Amino acid sequence: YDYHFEVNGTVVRHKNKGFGYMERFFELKEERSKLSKKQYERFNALFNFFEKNGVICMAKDSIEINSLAYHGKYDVMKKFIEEQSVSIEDDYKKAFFLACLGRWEESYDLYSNIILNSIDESNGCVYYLSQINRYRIYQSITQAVTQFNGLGLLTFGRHYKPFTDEFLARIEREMTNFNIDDLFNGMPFEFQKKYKILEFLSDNQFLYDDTVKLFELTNKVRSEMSEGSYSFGMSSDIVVLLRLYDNLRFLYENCLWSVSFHEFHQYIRNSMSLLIEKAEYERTRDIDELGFFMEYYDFVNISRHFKIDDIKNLERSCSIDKIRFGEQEKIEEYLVGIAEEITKQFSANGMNVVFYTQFISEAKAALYFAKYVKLSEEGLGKIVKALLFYFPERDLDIGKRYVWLERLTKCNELPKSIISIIDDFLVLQAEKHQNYSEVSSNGLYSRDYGALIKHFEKNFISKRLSEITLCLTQDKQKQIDFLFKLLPLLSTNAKSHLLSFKSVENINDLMNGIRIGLIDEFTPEHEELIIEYLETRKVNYIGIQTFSSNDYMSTFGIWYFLEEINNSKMEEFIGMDDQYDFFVDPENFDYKKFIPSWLKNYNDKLLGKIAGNKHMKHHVIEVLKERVKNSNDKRYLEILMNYFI
Amino acid sequence: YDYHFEVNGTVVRHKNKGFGYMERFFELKESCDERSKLSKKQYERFNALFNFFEKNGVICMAKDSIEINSLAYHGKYDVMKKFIEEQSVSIEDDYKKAFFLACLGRWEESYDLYSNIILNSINGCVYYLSQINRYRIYQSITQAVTQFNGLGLLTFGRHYKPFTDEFLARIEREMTNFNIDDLFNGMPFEFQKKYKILEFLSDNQFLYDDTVKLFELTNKVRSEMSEGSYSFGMSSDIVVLLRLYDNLRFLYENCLWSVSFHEFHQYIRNSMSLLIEKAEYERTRDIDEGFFMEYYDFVNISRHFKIDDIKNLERSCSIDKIRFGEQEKIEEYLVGIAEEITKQFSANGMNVVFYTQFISEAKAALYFAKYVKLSEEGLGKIVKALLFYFPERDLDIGKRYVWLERLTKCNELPKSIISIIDDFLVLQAEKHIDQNYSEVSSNGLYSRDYGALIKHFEKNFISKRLSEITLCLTQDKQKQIDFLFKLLPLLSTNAKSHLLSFKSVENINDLMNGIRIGLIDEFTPEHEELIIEYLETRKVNYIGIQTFSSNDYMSTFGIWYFLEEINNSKMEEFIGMDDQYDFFVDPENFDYKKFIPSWLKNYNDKLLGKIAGNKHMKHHVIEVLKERVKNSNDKRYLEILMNYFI
Amino acid sequence: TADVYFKRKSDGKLVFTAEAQTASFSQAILRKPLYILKSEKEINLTVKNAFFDLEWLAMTQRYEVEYRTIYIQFPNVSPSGEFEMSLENGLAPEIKFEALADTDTDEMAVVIE
Amino acid sequence: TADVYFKRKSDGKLVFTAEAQTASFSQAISEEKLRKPLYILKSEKEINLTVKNAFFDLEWLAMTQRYEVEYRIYIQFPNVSPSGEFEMSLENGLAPEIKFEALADTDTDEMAVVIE
Repeated sequence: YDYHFEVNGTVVRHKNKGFGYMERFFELKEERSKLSKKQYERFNALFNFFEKNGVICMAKDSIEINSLAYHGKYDVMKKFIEEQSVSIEDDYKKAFFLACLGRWEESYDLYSNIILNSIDESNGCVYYLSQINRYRIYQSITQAVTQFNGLGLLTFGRHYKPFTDEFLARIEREMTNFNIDDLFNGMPFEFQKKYKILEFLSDNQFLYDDTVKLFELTNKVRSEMSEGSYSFGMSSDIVVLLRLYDNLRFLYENCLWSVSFHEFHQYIRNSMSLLIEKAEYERTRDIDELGFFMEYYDFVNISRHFKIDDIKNLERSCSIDKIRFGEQEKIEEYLVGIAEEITKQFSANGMNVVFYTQFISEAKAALYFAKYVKLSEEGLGKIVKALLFYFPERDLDIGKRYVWLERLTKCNELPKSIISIIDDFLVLQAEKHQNYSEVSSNGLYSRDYGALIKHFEKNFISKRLSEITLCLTQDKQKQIDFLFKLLPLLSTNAKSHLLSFKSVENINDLMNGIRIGLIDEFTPEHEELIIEYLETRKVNYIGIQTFSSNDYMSTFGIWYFLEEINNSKMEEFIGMDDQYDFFVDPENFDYKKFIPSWLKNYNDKLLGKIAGNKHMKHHVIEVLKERVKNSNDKRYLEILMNYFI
Repeated sequence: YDYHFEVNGTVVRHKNKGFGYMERFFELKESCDERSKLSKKQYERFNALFNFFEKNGVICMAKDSIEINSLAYHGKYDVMKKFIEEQSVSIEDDYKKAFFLACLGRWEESYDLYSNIILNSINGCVYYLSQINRYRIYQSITQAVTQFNGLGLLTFGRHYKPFTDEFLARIEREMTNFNIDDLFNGMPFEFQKKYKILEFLSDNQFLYDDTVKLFELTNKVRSEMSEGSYSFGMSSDIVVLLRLYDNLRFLYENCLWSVSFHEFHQYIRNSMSLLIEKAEYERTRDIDEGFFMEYYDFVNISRHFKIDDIKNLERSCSIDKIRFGEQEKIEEYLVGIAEEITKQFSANGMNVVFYTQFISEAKAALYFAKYVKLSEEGLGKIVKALLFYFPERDLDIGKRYVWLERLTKCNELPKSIISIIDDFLVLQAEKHIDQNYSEVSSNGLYSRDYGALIKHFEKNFISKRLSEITLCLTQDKQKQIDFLFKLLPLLSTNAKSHLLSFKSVENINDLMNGIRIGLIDEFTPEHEELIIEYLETRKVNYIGIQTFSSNDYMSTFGIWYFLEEINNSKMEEFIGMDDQYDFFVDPENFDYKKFIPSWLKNYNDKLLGKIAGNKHMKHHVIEVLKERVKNSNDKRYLEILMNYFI
Repeated sequence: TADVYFKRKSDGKLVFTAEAQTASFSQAILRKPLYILKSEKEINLTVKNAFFDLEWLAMTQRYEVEYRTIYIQFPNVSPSGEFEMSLENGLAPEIKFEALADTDTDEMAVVIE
Repeated sequence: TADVYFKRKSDGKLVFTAEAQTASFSQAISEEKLRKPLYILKSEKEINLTVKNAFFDLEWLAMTQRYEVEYRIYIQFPNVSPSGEFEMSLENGLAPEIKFEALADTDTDEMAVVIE
């Protein structure tokens, strides 16, 4: 505590009462020849150490993380593991890499053997770090076994048992009654005297200091944002970024497995998303009378330490597409590497479960965040092929995978190669359709892929799907009504052949026909079908109620409101559910049941028609005003400004 | 770690592999038929066990309101003094008395008492807690000494030295070589084994665990707020509140001085202001297919919140829509604060050590009192303490007026409070005889604002004493003359004429004061001549550097021209000197790229309506407002946008 | 503070039962013809204190959710398998699942009163 | 990383020097109801300022045993009141941060002057 070293890299004399060695040392660095030869060599070593660690100068006057684990060089790590480790130092990062690729049994054995061979250690730092890493690997093994015996049954269905019971018993026996907190105290006193900076690694909660400092900095930044003050020196945001990079580099370059735990993930997630929020506030900051862009490392951090829901929250809070993305070549290389790894592992006998649990959360986040990065046609094609065919469906279902694909297509339009990949995916899905159902958590099934294809081509005709449809027969109804939702992609002959078995029996078939464009105006038959469905719905409605998310009734109400339905029999059904009376009889709706969330589902045409009613516009304008003044969605405000509905 | 106890008070089996003693204890407690089969000595011990478990919490097993009792928390600065005076029966009575001594400043006496308690402690936990509290008192003494040496001269204007140099040297000699982290290790093995729960108190940063838990809960709560998810069980907000109360009751009840440090203040401020933010978001919940402040919440906000923190909390969430319960207790607390300030500064200065520690809470409480309904007697006491006896350095004229007017919100100004305002104004006028003396306010509000408040709440109030002074006024004392000028509405008709005899509109500031009081209702040719002459002077002084001040006079002239109050077309010659003057003089050719959205905040209903109805500059302002509302979360730009659609 | 029952879709066996802890229903809006009221609705549910049934466990060594408070039924609930390890040992297992909607049914969740 | 020079208002004496860290000007309109007539353009202009590392002049310290601020463009606050709010921390305390609020005399009616 003689001096205080700050994240910027400047030392301040804080407690040194005697002669100031650092004050003289910095000037001495800036006539050095008068020092002894040994002293000169030692000063050279000290200068190298200080400049490599970022201690540049005194108070009065970017980051590069060198590690294969951080960059996800999953094949270079495998090659390094394969190579014979010449020294124990090279065998420490080798065990770290073994852990990083799953392989926790191999990593634990390697750490144990490193500890065994570290008897003649000159300093013993490797032995201490190996003890820390072996405890961390044992923790990871225990938690993974517990998950596999628990969630590992619901997820994956089966029981996996990645680690043999003998290995688990042996590691439990060795790690019994192992208090990690004492590990630094149970060390030679020479190590404790020299390596005092490594003491914080011992305790089982070593990020508490970093988390508390980040909490203080977050509070300061949020106070600055709320007050609207202007920071002049090194802003608390810059301090947060500097400490985040210091922690990341220290934990990754020193090959510490604690970098893969939920605590560090959450610390990085909070350190980021506070830089991002502050940057967004800086962008949208009004001028008074009196920037931040994401690099490759920021992309890697967001992909690794952010869950999909966390990225969703970050998108909701602040607009990330307005933050310029730098080093896009490196980001594209990282994304292509992730896609290549997923395709290589799952295309060939599958990926080992231990590594999958670690790597899928980062692969999903990387492909989610790939929306804001611009990818080349080759890289985009590799990413799309990995996402569609080979990405596990237990994680990315059809609906969510389509959302991923469309987000990728946002920045870069769909090329011909990507359209061919989507055509292959749709052909495979069709050949899947057997008593097989396409369940999607998102509500965006394969027909949306064909819709995207048509939207980006408007003349695309898939050869293979057309040939399949020509080979359709009435017996297989599943494939028939699967291709019915893909009608625009089929050829004219394929369309005609499919229409032979295609009949609008229920309202779902009518919905699909409307979506594919087969239906442009209601014939009396369609009107009768809709009215009969309403009859049955009302009959079954008439002592417990049932609320469903079908939303067919809302669609009927919207059709009546837009005049697309011109039969005055729907009023007989008024009262079954809301959002149908809202469009059928807006005047008599009694809007106390109105839900402000409805207006987000409507589009430009429907919302303009609603605004122009002038017999129901004032209640909805009141609702929108309340939502805009209360909530911070900013979509209600966009609606209000666009047409004051 | 055999069991998991959480905030609500339900135990959870966590790592118990042997017989479950806690489940059986709860079963025996809930079904007391068995409690007789227990051995008589075992039953007597079970009685104390049940008492201890029910006092702390632990109501039952997992599968099946806070009251902090301490004179320090309630600010019973008079009961604490009497308690200190009384002879202490036991050592614990001395430990609590030393904590109270530390609370009322008096860190020398508290340090001495803690040293004595350490000497006489031969349980073993009282010695441990006395060591910790003595270390904390030494830390506070050292920090206060450093602040007085460096900051004290600037803030107070005079060096204080509350602690004698001999005492400081003695405490430095004693506390050197005392490592706080090893204070627990160097304990009897029995103490270390039994009192493992006190271990966390030994370290110099014992709130890191609590702060990290609060950070995790805050992140979870923010995630729910942003996503809009619905939490069914014990919500993270309830967990945060429960842990905040646990820490507050454990530190205050055990008389631990660490409760007075910045770390704990920030922990409580973050624990609160996150319950408040979540509660405010709860009212704005989006319907798809409450939280109120008690006496304890008010006390916590008063103590641990800075005025800027309270301002930020008000900014983020409308805190006037939060129900304030226990308003009788809140008013009693506020009256106690006001009475303590009056007792301090009415006679013989104050206790500087106690002042530095208590003024922040006094200011926060009187600022937060805007949300509580105070009786006429209590309100009058609070107003008298705020105006007459509150330190000048802390609350200036403008800030003090803001405090008073905020108090006026919930409780309208009565005649009793009007009398206090009147004699405060009389005292201020009495102060306005020295030519050097001039009331300066950081806010920009002055005694004229007090007069305006008095007139607004009465509209017929006549101040006998200020009218008397005006009748006594002479040309010699010009400062009193122009002080009473701004208070003309309060003066009587005879006083009005007597003051106006010597009162002349010499400069633009005099004209502005005349307009504000009401002496000017339409610009006479002389006033126009003065305005144009001042504009000539400003333009001449303008004519290679540019300096822009905050006088705002040019903006006032531009607004007058825009509203047709001034109807002489010579102002266009000065266009280009400063903005907000061209905007109102010649809006069409203003080049609104220099327009500042913040300007729209200063305008009022009449000016905003005129700006909106201009129709030759309304579109640019509507654009400015739309981007301001979209980008920012101020919620006032939206109000301006939708009230007049400017 | 209700209870959630996780059951096998085909056999109907109750996979487990736990306590509902969080539920997010966020449905919002490139994607002249007839209005179809296209929407992208999502329902996520985080569960607390989940213990797998001994029978289904021993058997394992499509799903439905019944969340009973008034009465909620989620058919086709896919259990998300995000596993993270805390350096602090561990404390109860938290299960998250997303409501799935079949194309034919088009219904994701049902509310029973 | 600009420097703030503290001067005694009466003379040219330097009270202390520091580095400007945070400056907030939250100057907007006040309550409408509580305060046909000629417009006056009421305002509640407030200017707060924070200095990170302030060392008090040795001569001023010795002598001590109204203030002006010059923030270096150049800004000048003729009258500033330093808010002496002292809070102690368990972590032994080391950055002495000075917060001061700009004041406005009634006659001048100006708080800060910023000039190129």
